[PDB]
Amino acid sequence: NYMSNLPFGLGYGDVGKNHITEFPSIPLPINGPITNKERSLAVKYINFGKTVKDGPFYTGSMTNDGIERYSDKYLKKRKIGISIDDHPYNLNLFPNELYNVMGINKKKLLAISKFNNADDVFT
Amino acid sequence: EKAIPKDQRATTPYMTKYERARILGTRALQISMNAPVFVDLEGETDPLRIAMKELAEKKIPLVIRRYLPDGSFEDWSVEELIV
Amino acid sequence: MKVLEERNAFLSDYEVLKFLTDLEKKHLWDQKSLAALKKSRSKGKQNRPYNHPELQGITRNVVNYLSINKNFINEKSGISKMSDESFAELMTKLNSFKLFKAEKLQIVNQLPANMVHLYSIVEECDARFDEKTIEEMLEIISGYA
Amino acid sequence: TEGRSRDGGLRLGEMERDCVIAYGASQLLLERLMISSDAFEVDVCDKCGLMGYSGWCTTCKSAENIIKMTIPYAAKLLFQELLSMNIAPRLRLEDIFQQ
Amino acid sequence: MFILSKIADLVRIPPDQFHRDTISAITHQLNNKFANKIIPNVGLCITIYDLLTVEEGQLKPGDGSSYINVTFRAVVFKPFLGEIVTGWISKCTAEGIKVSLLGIFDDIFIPQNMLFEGCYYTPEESAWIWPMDEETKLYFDVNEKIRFRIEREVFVDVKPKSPKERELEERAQLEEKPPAYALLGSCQTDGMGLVSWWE
Amino acid sequence: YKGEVLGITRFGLSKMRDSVLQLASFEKTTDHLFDAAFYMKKDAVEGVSECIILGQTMSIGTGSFKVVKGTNISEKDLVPKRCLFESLSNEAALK
Amino acid sequence: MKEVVVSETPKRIKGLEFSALSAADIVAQSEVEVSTRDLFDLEKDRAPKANGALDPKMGVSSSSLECATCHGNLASCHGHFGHLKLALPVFHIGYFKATIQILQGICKNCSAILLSETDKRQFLHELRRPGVDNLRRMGILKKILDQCKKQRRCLHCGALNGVVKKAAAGAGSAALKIIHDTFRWVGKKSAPEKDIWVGEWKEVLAHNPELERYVKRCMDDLNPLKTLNLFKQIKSADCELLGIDATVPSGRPETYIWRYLPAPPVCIRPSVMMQDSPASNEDDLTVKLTEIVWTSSLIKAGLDKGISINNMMEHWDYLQLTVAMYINSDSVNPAMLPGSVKPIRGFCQRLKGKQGRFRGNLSGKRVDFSGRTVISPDPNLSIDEVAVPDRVAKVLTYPEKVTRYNRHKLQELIVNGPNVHPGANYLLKRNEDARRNLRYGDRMKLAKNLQIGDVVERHLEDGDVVLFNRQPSLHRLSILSHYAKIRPWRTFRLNECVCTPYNADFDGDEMNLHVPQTEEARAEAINLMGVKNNLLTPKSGEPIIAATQDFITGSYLISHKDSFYDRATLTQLLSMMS
Amino acid sequence: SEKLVTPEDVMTISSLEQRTLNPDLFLYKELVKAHLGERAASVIGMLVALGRLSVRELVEKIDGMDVDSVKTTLVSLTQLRCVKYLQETAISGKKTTYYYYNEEGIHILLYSGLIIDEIITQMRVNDEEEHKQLVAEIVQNVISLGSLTVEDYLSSVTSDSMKYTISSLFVQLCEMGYLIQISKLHYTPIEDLWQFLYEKHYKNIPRNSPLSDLKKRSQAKMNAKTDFAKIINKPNELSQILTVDPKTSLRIVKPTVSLTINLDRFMKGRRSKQLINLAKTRVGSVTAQVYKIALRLTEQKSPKIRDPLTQTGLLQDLEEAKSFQDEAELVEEKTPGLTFNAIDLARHLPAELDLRGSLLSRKPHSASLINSHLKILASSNFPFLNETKPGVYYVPYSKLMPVLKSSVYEYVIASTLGPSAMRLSRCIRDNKLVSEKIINSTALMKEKDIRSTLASLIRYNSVEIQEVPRTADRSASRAVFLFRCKETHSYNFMRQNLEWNMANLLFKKEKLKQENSTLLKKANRDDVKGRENELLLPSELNQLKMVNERELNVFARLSRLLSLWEVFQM
RNA sequence: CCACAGAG
Ligand SMILES: [Mg+2]
Ligand SMILES: [Zn+2]
Ligand SMILES: [Zn+2]
Ligand SMILES: [Zn+2]
Repeated sequence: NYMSNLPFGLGYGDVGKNHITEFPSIPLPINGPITNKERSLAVKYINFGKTVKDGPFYTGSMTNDGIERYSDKYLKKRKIGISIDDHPYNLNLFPNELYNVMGINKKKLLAISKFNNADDVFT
Repeated sequence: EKAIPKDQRATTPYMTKYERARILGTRALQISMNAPVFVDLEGETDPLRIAMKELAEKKIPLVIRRYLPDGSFEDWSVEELIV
Repeated sequence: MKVLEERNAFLSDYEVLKFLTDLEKKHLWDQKSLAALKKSRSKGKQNRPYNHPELQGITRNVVNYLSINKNFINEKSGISKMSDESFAELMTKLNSFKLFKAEKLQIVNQLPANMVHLYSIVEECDARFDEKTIEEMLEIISGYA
Repeated sequence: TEGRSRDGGLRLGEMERDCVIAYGASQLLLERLMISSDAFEVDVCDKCGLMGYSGWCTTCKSAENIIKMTIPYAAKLLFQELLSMNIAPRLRLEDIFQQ
Repeated sequence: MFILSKIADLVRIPPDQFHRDTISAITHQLNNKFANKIIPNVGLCITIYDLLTVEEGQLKPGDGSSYINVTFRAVVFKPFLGEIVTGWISKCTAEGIKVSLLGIFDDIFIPQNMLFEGCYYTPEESAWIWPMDEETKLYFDVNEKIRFRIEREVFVDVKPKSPKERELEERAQLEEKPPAYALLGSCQTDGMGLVSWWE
Repeated sequence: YKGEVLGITRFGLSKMRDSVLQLASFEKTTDHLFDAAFYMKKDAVEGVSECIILGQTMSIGTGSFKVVKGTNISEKDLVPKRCLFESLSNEAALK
Repeated sequence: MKEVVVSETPKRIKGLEFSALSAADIVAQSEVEVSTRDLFDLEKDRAPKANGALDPKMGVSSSSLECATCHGNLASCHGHFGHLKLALPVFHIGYFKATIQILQGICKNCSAILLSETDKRQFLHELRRPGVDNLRRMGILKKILDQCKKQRRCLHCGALNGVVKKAAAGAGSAALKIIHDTFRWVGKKSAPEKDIWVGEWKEVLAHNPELERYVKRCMDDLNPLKTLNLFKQIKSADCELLGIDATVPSGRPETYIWRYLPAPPVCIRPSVMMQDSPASNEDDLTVKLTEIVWTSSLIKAGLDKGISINNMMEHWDYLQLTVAMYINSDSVNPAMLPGSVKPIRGFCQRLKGKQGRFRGNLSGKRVDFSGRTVISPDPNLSIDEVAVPDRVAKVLTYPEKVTRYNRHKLQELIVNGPNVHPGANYLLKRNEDARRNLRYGDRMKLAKNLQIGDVVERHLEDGDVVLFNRQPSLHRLSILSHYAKIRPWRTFRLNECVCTPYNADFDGDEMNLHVPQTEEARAEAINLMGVKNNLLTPKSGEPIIAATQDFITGSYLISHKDSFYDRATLTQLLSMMS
Repeated sequence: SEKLVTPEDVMTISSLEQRTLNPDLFLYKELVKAHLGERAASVIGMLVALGRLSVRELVEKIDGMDVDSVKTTLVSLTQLRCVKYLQETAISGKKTTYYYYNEEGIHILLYSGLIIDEIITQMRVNDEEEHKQLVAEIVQNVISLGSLTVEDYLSSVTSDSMKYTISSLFVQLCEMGYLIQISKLHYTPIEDLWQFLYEKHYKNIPRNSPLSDLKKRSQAKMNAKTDFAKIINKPNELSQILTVDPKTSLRIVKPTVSLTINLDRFMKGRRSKQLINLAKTRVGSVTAQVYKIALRLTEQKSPKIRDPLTQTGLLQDLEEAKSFQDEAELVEEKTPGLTFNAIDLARHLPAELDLRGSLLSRKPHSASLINSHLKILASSNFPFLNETKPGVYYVPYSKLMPVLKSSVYEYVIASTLGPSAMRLSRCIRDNKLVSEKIINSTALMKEKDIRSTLASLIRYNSVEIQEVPRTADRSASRAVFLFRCKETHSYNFMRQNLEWNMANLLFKKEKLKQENSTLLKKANRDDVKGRENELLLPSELNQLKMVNERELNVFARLSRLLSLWEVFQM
């Protein structure tokens, strides 16, 4: 029948398992221990990501009780900081259709995030 | 919403055969689910014949939405259709 | 199902109590009706009322909880012992006083008879009021009007 | 089944379906070809459009988007056969009442 | 303590209830749907206060029952954050005290974190005791009226598990889940204790 | 219809009609189904063969309209019940 | 209290969205991985082996087993899918033509589309018009492929692109081989690719100078692995020009090559219960699934152990042929397999033909509540009436719901029972779910306790609406709707005036009787397909239901000029007609 | 494994879902989602999936976002140079704006810490901590804000000495070539720019001109090529610091210009570092340092990584391809900056190098020793250097870079699949089309080892099977299979594989940071930071330690992947 | 699962 013919190197007992793992077994030579230079590199990468995340270019979104009482007063304010229209865009780098959404005549300001050379990560 | 008002209706006031069949079917199903009847039955024990008797003197409370082929329906009460 | 808004208005406990007892009267569920028809005699009229066991449980529980007195004495709430005109009088009294909507709701819902209760409801009373205002709170609330 | 020896039933063929179409009797055709022959209640997921079992989508691993409908069992057989053929019929659903 | 919620919904009136008034039929169906049940992210429904808008009854082909899109205002039990309410103490444990509202809502659990400093648990009497200077007589006795302030209400979805896992759990249980709506009370200042404490 | 004499055959229905299921049910089941799968063409269930296969009511004949049962609620029966607290609530002592 | 509000909204199917299952979609819907060629284990007396083609976790093929995924029986389980990972990818026979077409449009070296930027923009703009039909879309795609074929060199790399086509277009394995002639449109321009090719071939003929006759026949073969790796590095923005929507995660061309084969549920491939022996025969799909598993395991063993490349490629081709025949049986010759003659039944065979799913079980199907009987005339019956034998009316039942108007009638019918004619065969209580037979019960306490919501299946009685049909259905008047009458002679009887639309003659004609089971269907049948409402054929509007022969003759003889009647004979004639 | 693994377990812990994604789309979407918001991620995903798209098309394709959200998202992406735009006028007169995607801004987001470290290292501020901190701050702000004006940055500085130092550092950065004036050229696609220039210089030729159409197109494309070459090097004109004399003999950057980070110069530096790493494994240890000094001396004048003309779709003509090859070979040789002698390396040579006993010919920064080092660099098997004239050396990038790619790919293959796979790959590369028996003879190991290792090697486009059929109906039983090796297939596949691995690492990092949101949010607070030991439960602090350690390992492995991957982008 | 044989 169809099971009859087998190649030279295979035996009647080796076939039939058909076990193919979904997990790899060959690792690239890049998973070694951390050193100090790439430690500083990771610190710089984390600092850059944190700097971009709270900046004036972030659209992450894809309390809040209507009742008011005295304990709601004397509370920490909203503390709004650097909106989209606050940044002083160069008007020549943008299409004309994008002018209206951003503030072209609104008072503008620019924020600067300080850089910490020291390791801000605990480990 | 998209409902044509009760004066700008531009569909025929006659009641077609398919509307008659669907109205009698729905009314017979409602009667078979133990709904009250507004006509004096004389011992008829079949929902379809009771629905026919109800239609004969225009007592069915249903109305027909004639959907024009652009998304704007059109209300017609069964008591208003001529047949 | 789609909740258009979580909050449309506020309801004082008088409103829910009156609405619920009107529901009992219309549906023949009060203790008077059941003790007159099902109990104390045999039914002859056969006046079967509206049947809804979950609604029985929830309305009976809420009317019992609103009927009993609140945490101000160790016999009834007083809300069940006061009418619409008394409510109008109470809000005309309370409007001119330095209170918010939530605080007015809480004090009309609970009707405090204790000083410590009144200071518990309002927030930072000493930073807004003086002793005569607390006193006059006590007699206007104690009058149940 | 087929044949009166096996107590089978009569076949409403393609042209009988065509004649019932020609009359326009929608409800009678639906009763004859779905309700009285092979009606089957199935659970379909709204998110992915596939089919599930016992109120559970085997792909999304959730039950918040399961809608129970009724289809002919031949339709379910066709959908499972197509899914075996690496063809994915994803059903998109909308409410009967638009309001 | 009670709010009005405006909800749009689709109700089904069976043909046998056409003799009843249609407002009454809509109210009865909405009461079957909503009475004494948790509306998620809203609270606990009690009764339908009234109806605002009703549309024409649409009929599904293959059924005689009438479907109506109805918008209604319903009373909902939902204490806002800040309201103080009274209740009856039901049970005590080593993690907090449980208080009910005489059958309205028994899922109120005041934790250890927001109780008085120096509170401790007596298991032989199963009560909570707290002095201030020398008054050790303060007991959180069972079936006694208490006052408490709402501090945090939590909503959790049921999220049913796999049918094989549900079957396995059913087999292991016939040989359990957090309440979908819960409120955490607190007792921090004066007047937040029992009923027989301040008079 | 479509600007050219397309005729009534398997090569003409494939041009006149864009419904996947009807063309699959008529002739060349495998080829039409696989081409529909490859090109990812959505099929709108609006025809008659689609409605019969999927077991839902068609859009012609008695299915060409929706039957609606009238209700006897007037707008004057839907006046909202008064909210006593919100009516009586007024702010003068604060702002 | 503790339960959340449950809400249900009725829904209908808005539409289908055909696609191809990705690897993640195939595995995610799977329940068990098929990793053996053995269906049964001999230590449990032929039970389904775990991780086999037959497997409980897939479903059940017998009434006495359990699914172990929903723990249902045969009549309550929907079946579940398995998955099978092939050792090496193979071409899909259905998408093979599409694979050739998409290989004709991309660069065979860097995997980029063979279109200039402006022409690409123009074609994309012409596809996205707001009224594009299927025909216009197919025409624009064909023009895109024509332009891609007309390109000679890729715009992203200096690579010569030839022609991509089939190998031999036969019934054998060569039907599933793709070749790419690089140097077809080369002329004498002496491309560097030609220099590289002639250098390699001079090098290889430096050792074996007998393959010179086979140099011309050597083109760039596109094995399925190379095709998969070429599709994997295609640009996503180029998928639209090839007719594939890439917004969905399964919109890549890589989905159109077999990497994971979904094992079907055993519900749609049921093992035969018994064939004159306790042994169970298997459907051809299960045997092919076991063969595919064996071949994949053999290929993996050869790969990780080390076998001659001729044998490895031979087994790759055998796996491809096995999968292709598992999908479409007549695509390949069964003799090309080493095992093999009756052709097997594939999925394409199950979906095509007069006995396929589409024309045999979906467009039309066998229905319940029907009867087939020889016909005979009955002139004393009204034209809107058909006579049914009582021996049939005792079997065909109408399910009537108990109401306030027919409670006494249905109580009397239940009391009568299923033996006398006016009566019932089954009763279904309102709260219950399984019908109780109206033969073993008391039949009296059931009648007294008849609720107002129960459904009783009464016998077919007078005045009931029945569809009545003759099998050759040329026009819509071949099926009509009559009122039932009950007569004791074992033959359907219809008035001869209704013979003409049926084209029926009483010479052994067998005609069919359908009984609708819902009120809506019954009303629609009687008010649309009734004999009274269909006196005119819609072809021309002329009457087609009228006096047939032997009614015209007698009417003529009565209306003859020289026929005269006195009071007695005239009165008798008038009495006979009414 | 010891137990069967259900498909639920496979879909849960294994990354089977991520394997079905296009590596380009996966990497770009993950980078934008990690750095910018989710709306920007969806916009970039739609732009990658469907090519160029109008704002109305972006509104229609992305549900849940209106025109205002799409427009502000496009502004946010355009500020960080992650979206290229172009205005098109219809024939009727309609105006439309098509937004593209560009690898420039995305790679800038990808190479961020690497760019900062390269700026810190390459301007010899390794011994001035204050200037190092200022340089790091200004470069981080430049990358974060994309393009900024100098005067508005100086408005955030309230010390005159700090302002002077920052201005000096800006002038130094512009002089070194790490900051350029951003313009509309950086926002237009190269293909459309070449199309516009070609059409302008083609229609300029008058109609009914007395020459053939092929000659017309050839002349037009030569003129367009000259104009395009003039357009491209405009940021390299060094006119950004021409404003002089605010005080006595001072040069400063222009105040109103907008400066941005130059990606091409950074990639040139990365090419230099890759070449130094290649040279470190072939000749010497101080020879590599001499080569490093030579490359860092002529780094700024080196030809660009990618010849942008090649990306114009002009390679469809073989003549244009060989012209590109010849011009690329000529520019790296005849550019005056690139050529150097032994003497020019003596000035910049560090004092720590000795070079005295480095070489033994028989068995103090001297020029002859430098000449010998340059000669042995030139006289190696790998062409690191070449001599146009004696005493003159230059780096032959065109003939060196394919060698670098081949060596890196071969060593990747070795470190993955054993040295036997590397040996077989090199043997197949040497004998361009080789049978199995010739491999068996010419590579000395067992035949089954060859069969197994080449069966492994087929899966990665390393070796191509060429089928020679000796019959009409092709079949493996009656055919012979030869093996070849194509560089482009293997390089493209390895590039895609490394890109997918980078994207998968970023996805795992983002999931890890997402599922520990509460503790991480409590940790990175102004009050909590520094007082982590005091304000955290010990198990919570340990969880913070493991989370941070995992994130740092992720970024280290990403840096190593980038080093391994940038070789194939050249 | 096929193939005969009849009935329209
Ligand atoms: Mg005949
Ligand atoms: Zn799903
Ligand atoms: Zn099952
Ligand atoms: Zn190419």
